[PDB]
Order: sequence, then C-alpha cells, then structure tokens
Amino acid sequence: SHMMLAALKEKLAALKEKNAALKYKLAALKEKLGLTPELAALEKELAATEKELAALEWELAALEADPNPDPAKLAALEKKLAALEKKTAALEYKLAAL
Repeated sequence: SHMMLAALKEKLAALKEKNAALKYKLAALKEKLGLTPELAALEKELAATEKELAALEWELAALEADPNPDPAKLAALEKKLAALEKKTAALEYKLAAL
C-alpha cells in the first residue's frame, strides 16, 4: 500500500500538470476560433476534471496520514484516477484536433 500510495501520488501529480497545460491550449483555441459552443463544452469538462482532481487529492492526503490505510479506499482512489486519466487523454485529443 506504501508503493500503492506513492504511485497514486505521482499519477495524480501528472494529471494535474497535464490538465493545467490544457487550460492554456484551450484559451489559445478560444483566441483563434472564437467562442464556439464546442470550446465551451471542453472548458466545462476541463473545469470538472480539475475540481475532481482537487477532491481526490484531499482523499489521498487522508490516506497518506492514515497509519493503516483502508485497502478499499485505496482501490477506489485508484479506479477514480484511472477514469480521469482516460478523460484527460480524450480532452488532449480533442484540443489537438481543433
């Protein structure tokens, strides 16, 4: 679970960095293409992913401070981060196609 926790922290950190980077790419698309509803949908999704990542970070913090972390909480965190990785990959593609 130590290895598990350490790995989830690195995954979370990489998702935060990728998601922040996509905010600058989206803003550049907004300057280039104007205020389309398509870009509005991508901004909303980027914001939601950042919100979810912030919430998960609080749960990771609690588990790190726990002297015997619940394996179920760890597994649930692992699943949620896996979902956000896919969602962030799909957004990376969509911004690259615009």
